[PDB]
Amino acid sequence: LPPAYTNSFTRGVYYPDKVFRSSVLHSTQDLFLPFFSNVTWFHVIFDNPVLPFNDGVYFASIEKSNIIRGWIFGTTLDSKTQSLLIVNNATNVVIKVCEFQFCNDPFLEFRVYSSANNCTFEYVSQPFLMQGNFKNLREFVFKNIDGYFKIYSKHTPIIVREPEDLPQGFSALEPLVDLPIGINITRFQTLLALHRSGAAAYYVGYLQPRTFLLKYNENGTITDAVDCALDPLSETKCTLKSFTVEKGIYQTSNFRVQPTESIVRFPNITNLCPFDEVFNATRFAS
Amino acid sequence: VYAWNRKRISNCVADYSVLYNLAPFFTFKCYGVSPTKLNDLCFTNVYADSFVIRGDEVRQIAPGQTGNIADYNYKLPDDFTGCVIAWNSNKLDSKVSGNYNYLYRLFRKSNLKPFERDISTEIYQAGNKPCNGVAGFNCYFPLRSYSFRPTYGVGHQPYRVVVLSFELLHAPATVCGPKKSTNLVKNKCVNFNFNGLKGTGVLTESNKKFLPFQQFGRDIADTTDAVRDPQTLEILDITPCSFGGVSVITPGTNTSNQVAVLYQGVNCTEVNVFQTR
Amino acid sequence: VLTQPPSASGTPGQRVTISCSGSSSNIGSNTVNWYQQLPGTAPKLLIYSNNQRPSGVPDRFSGSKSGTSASLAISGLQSEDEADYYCAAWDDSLNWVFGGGTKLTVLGEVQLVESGGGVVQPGGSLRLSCAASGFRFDDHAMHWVRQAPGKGLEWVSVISGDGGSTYYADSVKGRFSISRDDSKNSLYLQMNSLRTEDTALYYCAKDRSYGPPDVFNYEYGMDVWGQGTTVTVSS
Amino acid sequence: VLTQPPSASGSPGQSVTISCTGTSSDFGGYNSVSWYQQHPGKAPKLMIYEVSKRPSGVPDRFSGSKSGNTASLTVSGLQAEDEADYYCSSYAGSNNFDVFGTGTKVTVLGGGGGSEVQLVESGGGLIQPGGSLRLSCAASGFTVSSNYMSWVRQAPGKGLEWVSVIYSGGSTYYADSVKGRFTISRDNSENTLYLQMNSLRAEDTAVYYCARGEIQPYYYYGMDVWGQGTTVTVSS
Repeated sequence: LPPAYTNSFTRGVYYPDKVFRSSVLHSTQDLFLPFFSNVTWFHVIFDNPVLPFNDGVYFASIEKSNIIRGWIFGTTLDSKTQSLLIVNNATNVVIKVCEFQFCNDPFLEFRVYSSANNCTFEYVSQPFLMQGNFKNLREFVFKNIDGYFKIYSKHTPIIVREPEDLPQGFSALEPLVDLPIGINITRFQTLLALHRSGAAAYYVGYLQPRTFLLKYNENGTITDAVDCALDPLSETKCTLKSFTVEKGIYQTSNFRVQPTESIVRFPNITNLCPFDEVFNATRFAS
Repeated sequence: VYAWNRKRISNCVADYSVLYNLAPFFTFKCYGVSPTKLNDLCFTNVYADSFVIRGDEVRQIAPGQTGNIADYNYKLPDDFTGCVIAWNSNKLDSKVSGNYNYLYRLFRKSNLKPFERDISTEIYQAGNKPCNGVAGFNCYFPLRSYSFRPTYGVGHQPYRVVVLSFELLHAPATVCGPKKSTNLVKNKCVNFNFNGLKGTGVLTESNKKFLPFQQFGRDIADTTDAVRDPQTLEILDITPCSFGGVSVITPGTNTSNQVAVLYQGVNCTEVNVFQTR
Repeated sequence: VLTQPPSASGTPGQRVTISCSGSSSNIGSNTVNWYQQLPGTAPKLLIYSNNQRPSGVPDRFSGSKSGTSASLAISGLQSEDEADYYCAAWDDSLNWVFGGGTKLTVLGEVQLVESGGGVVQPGGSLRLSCAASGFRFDDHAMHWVRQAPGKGLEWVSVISGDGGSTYYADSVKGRFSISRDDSKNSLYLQMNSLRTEDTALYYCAKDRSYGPPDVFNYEYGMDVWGQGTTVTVSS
Repeated sequence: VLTQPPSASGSPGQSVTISCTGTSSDFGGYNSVSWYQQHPGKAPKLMIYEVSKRPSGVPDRFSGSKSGNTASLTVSGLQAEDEADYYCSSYAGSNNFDVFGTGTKVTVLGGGGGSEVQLVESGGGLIQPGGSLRLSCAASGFTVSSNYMSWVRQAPGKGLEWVSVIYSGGSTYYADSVKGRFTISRDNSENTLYLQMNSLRAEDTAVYYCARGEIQPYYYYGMDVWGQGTTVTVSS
């Protein structure tokens, strides 16, 4: 398939920590989704590529009832190393870090894998994680740190029946699972409930280390967020703790043109050694 | 002893003090650490390995030792940081009907790798002959059952021995131990250690609407103001302790010696008496 | 080494608390044993494994193992509780360290008798015998806990019910030989290199375990004592 | 230390019924009391291993029931001409040697294994006191590196006693008589298995016997084959 790309609007600003804040402006520095970026448009109308997990991705789902369910996060998807097969079965969620490689193909009955090896975690989460012209958007921010595989989630019942695209509006995500299992994850594999016996399309972004200024409501929730490296206006709104910049000129951070080439010129080569004459003779020594 | 469980247990509050009153154990030796300090050390996962041996074989379960069972059914290297908890089970595992259910694998080729389970049933082949399955003069059953009887004495009775192997790999620890708590004191400057957050202050009742996932809470400029109760949901308020500047009013050491003491930041109820701004 | 109050006090009606401090090498890895001995008569077991009590010991006694020290509690003491209290624990260095004694004074069926004492010539000595009457000697262990006149008690040697490995103290090692026989209930202990510092009673202590008290660190105790002979070499 | 009758000659073959008392227990765990017929000259031969199910041999010696606290081996009606010594094995506790008994003279009258696998020794003629002499029992039949073998010696007048026990691959337990001065070293895994004297203390003068099977934890092993011994004859 020729995967298309869409313009990712302001969406995917999760809570970095659990701290109550009311009517303040906190400038956080962590892995977030850059605003006005490019996100692939993989349509699930068959598709199951391998996605690189560098430092965190932004997964979305506009499924109807049970189209997009499950996650096949892993490093090599082999029997040597471990993997992750968090799926969404009937009103339950099974979370295991066992090293189940594969059976024939990531499709689904537990037809995703067929093997038996040693496991490390069997945290079966009982509470599941998942109107004619009323679809449902489900976004998931996957972020991995040295000792926690944090997963964010949020369910928003979108109303507009426009062509499939990211809607307009700020929507944070609430943490639900904090699995402390430590395992290197570098590959992302997706799967859908086939059930053979334009449907949906998932969006997968990429997180980048950037600075974001968060505005907290009086209740304790975030109303909106503004990036710091997106335009000459965002830097002014980040260098000053205020989203309403007055009329005037403000001095932002300094710029520095980094060099490109590097030359190392030394004095001319002269005053050779007589080693050429030493190693060339007839009678050398005794 | 030839097929022992390997239950990988984690994500629990392992209170080792409760094990001292569950069953009348007869052995509670721990090689790694002390049980008093064991309740304050986190671990990743504990490997529970249980088996049944005689009374004279309990001494063979040691971090490095030879014997008919120490190197043929279960071996422990010189790094076991768990315990050798065991107890006699001659109350329900001994009846007069023929105890041909257990075994100890009398026959073997060499010492097995420590912490290994070999579930095999092939006929023992003592070399110099291809034994495709026969029982005479060259190849016999490598398994032999015990002779546990109720009308016997201690030393040859079924003793259930269970070891708890500990390990700390490159993974965050799950099981730590039991944690206690104290009674809550309101409207009094005291110390608090709510989930690592240490400090002092007056724990009062607030009317803040915290989020269902938020636990801690700060202020405009880097100061904790209110946190969530680790117990049932309760919204409290953490205000600092009683502090203020002391100023002494003196009319001069030329007419009298009477002075006045002024405490700043107090409503005369937290230290004639007068209350000013 | 075990730290214990030499001579405490107390008043009737209320309760007292006898403590025994020890390092993590003996108490931290094993269980403390409390023994009660009336002045004049043979000692007897009071509290074993710090959790259970014998059938003869009533509910008037209790013990705890909070931390690396043991604590005794006697709710509602009386004149009958005026006896000596000794603390005992098996150290991980193959030894049995005993206490000193607590003078808790307040001013308001198988016989295990042994013999074989008597004054002898210094340097040498004789054998120490013991006997019983139908107590399943094969399924029980025996201890040698001697007591000097007026002084405390200390452990000498140990024999297991199986009759294999045996352990001695730090001072009686080498010059002592303990063994049993296939005959009726008996116990023979040979003494050598007499240094005249052996004026004690040499109680033929009866135990309940089978193996040596080194593998069984939660069941080891001591059953009813026995009337011992008074051996006084006196050089 | 066991209890066995010094001699037994009255009523030959009618009420002999020798046994071995001195147990005072239930024979520990597995009740396996063996009986060895120590005959002067050649090596002894196994007679019975359990209380019943006698092996392939003479059928007039059976019914070895454990009466009370001793195994009463019924020997009546066997024959009326025998000159040997019967020894019983018991006390199967963990790491307990000297399982044999004293010399029991069961001569009913008084006056009146070879080619199975192999039988070889070292022939220690005129052994110098000390040094290091090696004795081997190379067996071209049964494997000399997989089965559980042992070493038992006997001296003129005194009975047998366990001297050495060696398991499959990872046990080199020694008896209490040597207490450490004896070091067992296995030879090549496909040639033979020899022993080592290691500076004897004048008590190793007794003749040796390299048995292919254990004594107290004796297993069927198809057949019990022994080997003739050699005289040490120390000159200390």
